[PDB]
Amino acid sequence: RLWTKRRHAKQLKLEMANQYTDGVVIPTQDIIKVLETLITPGDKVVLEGNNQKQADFLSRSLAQTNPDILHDLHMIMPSVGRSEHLDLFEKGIARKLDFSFAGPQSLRISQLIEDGLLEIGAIHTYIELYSRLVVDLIPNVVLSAGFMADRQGNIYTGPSTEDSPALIEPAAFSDGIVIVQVNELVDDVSELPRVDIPASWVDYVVVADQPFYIEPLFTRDPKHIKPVHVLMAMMAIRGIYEKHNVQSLNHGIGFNTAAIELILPTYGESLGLKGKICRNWTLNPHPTLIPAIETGWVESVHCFGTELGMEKYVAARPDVFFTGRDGALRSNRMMCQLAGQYAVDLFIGATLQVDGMGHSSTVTKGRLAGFGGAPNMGHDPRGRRHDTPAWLDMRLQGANETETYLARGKKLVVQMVETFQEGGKPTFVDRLDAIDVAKTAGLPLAPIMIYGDDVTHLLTEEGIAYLYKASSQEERQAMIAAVAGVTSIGLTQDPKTTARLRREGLVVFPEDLGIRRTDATRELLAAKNIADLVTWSDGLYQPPAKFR
Amino acid sequence: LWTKRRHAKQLKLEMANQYTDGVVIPTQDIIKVLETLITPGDKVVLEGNNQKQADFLSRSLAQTNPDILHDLHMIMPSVGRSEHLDLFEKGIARKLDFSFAGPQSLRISQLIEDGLLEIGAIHTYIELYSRLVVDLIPNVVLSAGFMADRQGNIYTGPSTEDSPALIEPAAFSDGIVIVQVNELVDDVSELPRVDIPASWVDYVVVADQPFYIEPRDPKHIKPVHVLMAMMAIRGIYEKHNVQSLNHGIGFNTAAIELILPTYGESLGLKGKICRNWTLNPHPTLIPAIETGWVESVHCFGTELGMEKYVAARPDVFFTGRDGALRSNRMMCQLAGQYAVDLFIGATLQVDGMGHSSTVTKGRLAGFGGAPNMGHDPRGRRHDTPAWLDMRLQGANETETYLARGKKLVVQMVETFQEGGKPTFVDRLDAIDVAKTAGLPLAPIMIYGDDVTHLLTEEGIAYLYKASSQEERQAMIAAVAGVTSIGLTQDPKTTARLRREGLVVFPEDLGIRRTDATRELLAAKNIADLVTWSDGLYQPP
Repeated sequence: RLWTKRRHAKQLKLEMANQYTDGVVIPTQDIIKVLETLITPGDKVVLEGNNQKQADFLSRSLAQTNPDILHDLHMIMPSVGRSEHLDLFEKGIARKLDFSFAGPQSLRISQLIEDGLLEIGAIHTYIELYSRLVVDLIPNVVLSAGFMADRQGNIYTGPSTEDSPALIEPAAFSDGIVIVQVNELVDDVSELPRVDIPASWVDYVVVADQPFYIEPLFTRDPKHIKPVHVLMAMMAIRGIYEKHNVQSLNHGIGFNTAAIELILPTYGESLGLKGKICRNWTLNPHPTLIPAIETGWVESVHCFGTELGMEKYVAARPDVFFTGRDGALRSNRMMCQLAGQYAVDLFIGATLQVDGMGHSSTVTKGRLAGFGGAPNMGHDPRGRRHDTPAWLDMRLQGANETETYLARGKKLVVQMVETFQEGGKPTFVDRLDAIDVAKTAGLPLAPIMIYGDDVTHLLTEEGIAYLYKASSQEERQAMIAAVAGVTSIGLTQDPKTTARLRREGLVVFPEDLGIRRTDATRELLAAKNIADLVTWSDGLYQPPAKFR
Repeated sequence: LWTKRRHAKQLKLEMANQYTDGVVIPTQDIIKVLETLITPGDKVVLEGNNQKQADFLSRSLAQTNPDILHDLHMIMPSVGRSEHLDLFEKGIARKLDFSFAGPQSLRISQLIEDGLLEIGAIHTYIELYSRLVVDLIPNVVLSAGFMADRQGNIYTGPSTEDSPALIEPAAFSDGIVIVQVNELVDDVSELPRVDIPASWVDYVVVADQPFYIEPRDPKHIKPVHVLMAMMAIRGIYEKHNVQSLNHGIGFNTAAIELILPTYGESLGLKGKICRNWTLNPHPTLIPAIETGWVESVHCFGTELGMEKYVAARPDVFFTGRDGALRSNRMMCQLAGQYAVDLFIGATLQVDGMGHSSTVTKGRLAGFGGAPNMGHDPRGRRHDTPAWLDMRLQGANETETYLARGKKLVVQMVETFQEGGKPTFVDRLDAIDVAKTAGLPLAPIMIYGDDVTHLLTEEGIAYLYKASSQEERQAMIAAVAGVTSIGLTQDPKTTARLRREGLVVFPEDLGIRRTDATRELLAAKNIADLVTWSDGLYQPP
């Protein structure tokens, strides 16, 4: 009894809850009473809360429990998006929050902090948060979702496996309590397409009142891609991917990177680059990647999650994707994020604000955004030792042989951003909003998505600053200024300095890459709209209601 | 035209099935089955874990016909067994990507020189696992477990280690997964638990003998280890309020573990430092667990003789509902990078900039976990007190908010090795080894810019506070003894660094070298560890 306290405490709760269940199976109607039996005040409760898949029956039910029974819950959530997630704090059920992602436009978290109802632990990147689950955030309860369970608690999670294995294992092996909502219940393990979570990791399953919630978050409609996106995509391909021989990469989702994916088979083909760049991906199944897959550019994709409407296409492309012997995608957000850090040449994405040092954040005044995967994808991995050509291309040059052998490569981290945001606010600012948000919210650090010293390339509609080559912080600032347009930073640019930086190859304008702005048009896109993606997929892609 | 992998695999399963009972390969026919499932040029993952070896599969693979199996590309976390390198000598394998080398390091270099082994790269463990879904997608995985049922469900138990991270990439890309098991049972209910589900596994085989594992006797801890351990606890753990950590294995860190309950207790620090660990179940941690210092341990693997003690301490360790430890090397290394305050370890050589390696001339040693453990993780954003304590105050409030914390990375090394060779050198052996083996970088375990603390028997250099690269070098020289690096120190500079608190000798911390003896250890030998463990630890 000196060393079995966790085991004994869990056994008493299971014993009390079992009077309401049929073995592992909680009757759907009895979920609230069972939550009030299995959860204890002060518990660390992981709630999915995945970036895409939401255990929304469990989260809606948790928000209906009695706060005189369940209070001071410490929520651990990779992604905070559902309204009932924040209702937990308003209602006095939850008090503490550790998370990774939240929407950039919402004022709700900031307002709950100001009202004293929400206490932030810290904002994390995804796999950083998973890692704390075996150290100092060991979870007492995990609330997760899957497609199907048998009556032993074996779970099929399929294309939407996502975070679930990384969240469940820490609890399953520390006498935490694991509850999985499923869309369907079957009797025997042989009916499941496969077992993604073994029965011995699961304490209870419950059939959800309706299938688990999930939005199409990794689809960009080609019809909204503009010439400026195409121009920036051309410069990315010619001035970064080709220049450094990028074989493997992740794209942060947006119209800027969708244009890249959609002009590989046209502009990339015109440069003779098929099979020479962009072969291996860590990426969700972007519908905008379909033409690049169909024309043979894309050799492999490992996925953080699914994308709605892409499941049958993915199942019909098993040479490219990771699929089970049952046929369906197996995403794995922990494994994919790990590869995104250690195994790929390049990350490219966007941000809302960038200061004169290159520090980048999407937090703005009153809106405590979360990081998601961006910090893990957008840094130089200093534990990395294996060489690839792009990573070596970042290493110190001009040194003697000895010092060159002691220098190391760097991962490419590209900030690809227009000089002004949607709404007319400047991207480039003298001072990040994040600093004052840190003061207002009581955080010790400004919430920074990507630190300036981790950026190797700054790409705007004006050109590319090759920041990895800046010789001083003063030079770095002049190269940012050269591609910052008519923002406050851009208006400071010295024409003689900009000419010098272009002559030395530290800044490239479109003309320096052989690109005429009039060639950057929507006619370059392999697909102009969603219907075009369906055609490209041979009818396999089935657009969800958002894009129908 | 999009099912090529699926079709290729199916044809091989059909031929191999002529020799199997469903999933179960007969033990005597393993070689014929390997020659059927594996094809020349295949990328073959072979365990090969830091501890657990699928040595029946590796011995059998080394006995296959090189006219059938040649040009294999071996992907191996650890190259530990002699028959691993026999693969290259016999012309079965040609390319190698690996992380840890150990005693085969001398033979690795010899086979490179002979033209029989082509090195891809040396990796840290989780870096190698990450490539399995990008550019080293495996065609075959050869793994080991304790038990399988006749469906191919696997129990890996305390020795789970790398296996889930190795198997999943093949299981979901029409690779072929073969698992040797110590025992075969009929039904899944006869497994303690399922660690690897049957749909990830193509074949199992009962090994001819249990899978191979290899085993720090406290009797070999010296007074100088106790001295450095006292300085680590007083001058680093207490100073920075270290709550969570990893110890690189050695007598140096074993001394730390064993004087926490004595010296650390004398400092009043129980419960204030070293609560949460990413660590194997070191026998030398038993006293710190029994006396209440250790609140949690997550493990890369197990340790021999420690299974019954771990199962008897489920409040501390991660154990299944069946009762047994679940190690997870990928998960533990990830927490080692992102979730703990501190890493502390050693290397064989350190240069004047703090660059550190264990590669020496003619011995291509591996990295194992040390690069992943021994760097500042620049994707990390969450604060803890020790991580914040590394942040350099800015010129004002704004610049401090833009500054970031750092993970503590301690090099804990004696200035000379046993036998007389210096630890600190003007030039790492690793540079010429890179030239000899054809590597583009000197294989460096820990780069000097990642080091926050250099701890020697001469004291501690607080390198995280260094104002410049020149000051960093003077701080390294101050604690490098009479090595070539130490002889460069300017006495007026060393005196200033000590007065400013940037360098601390034992006297500056109030530690007398004559108090640093084996008498401070909580256990002096193996028998004491057994007693501390209430008889649960069973040494080999």
